[PDB]
Amino acid sequence: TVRIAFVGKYLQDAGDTYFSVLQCFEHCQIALQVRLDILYVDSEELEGPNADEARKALLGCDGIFVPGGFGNRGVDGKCAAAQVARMNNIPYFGVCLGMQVAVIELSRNVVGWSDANSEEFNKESTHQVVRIMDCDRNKMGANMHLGACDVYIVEKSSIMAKIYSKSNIVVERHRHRYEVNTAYFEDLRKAGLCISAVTDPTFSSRCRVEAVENPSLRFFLAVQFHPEFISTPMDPAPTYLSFMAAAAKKDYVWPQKCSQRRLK
Ligand SMILES: [Cl-]
Ligand SMILES: [Cl-]
Repeated sequence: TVRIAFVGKYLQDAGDTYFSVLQCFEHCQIALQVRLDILYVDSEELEGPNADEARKALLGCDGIFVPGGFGNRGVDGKCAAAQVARMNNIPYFGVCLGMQVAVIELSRNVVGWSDANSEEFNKESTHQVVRIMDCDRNKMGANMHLGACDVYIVEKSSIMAKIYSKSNIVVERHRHRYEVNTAYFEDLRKAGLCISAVTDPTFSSRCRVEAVENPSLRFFLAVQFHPEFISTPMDPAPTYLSFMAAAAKKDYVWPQKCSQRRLK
């Protein structure tokens, strides 16, 4: 059995929020032939004076997963999940908010910006490592990115390159508003983060980060897109599949060519 820490809420109070996420995990479970055992962890237990108690629970897991979530509930705990993963070489997979907390985590604990945050959770931060792009913004509000988008895999040695069968461009679907702040790419890179996929291969101020990795570690990957929006039992999301593979301590044969479901 493969123990995965699922960092968000208890089953009781999740509703149907993780319906598609759990479907994807199930596609993967079948493709890999592994007994998945998800630990549903309340992210708020990973913050405060007692958090070492919750951290211990994560250390006994084979993988640590942070899904998309809503509001600012448990952001510091989700960052703390990413920290445990990074410091202990426990496979990590983050989706949307899961990628944002990997960035915030790294900014606080390695870059040394104690006040690093997303603009979403702390408008007063002097290190808004995640923020709304200027081109998306109004005086009244900002774009809600939904739908399909070209994703450029820009690091040939990355997890992304591998799991998408060396395709240079793939197509994934979105639901987000805030992007990684392009002004801090150097600092993130210096701190060990690889920007492995982007919307714009020239890395301008309009370059939207689609995937980050930490190649010092066995498996540390976080994506902006929601991979669970494209997954079937026969064609599971490669991102989720590779995470579960790493957690199970198993290999997997990637196809010679990326499935057409994720190509233009
Ligand atoms: Cl949560
Ligand atoms: Cl891998």
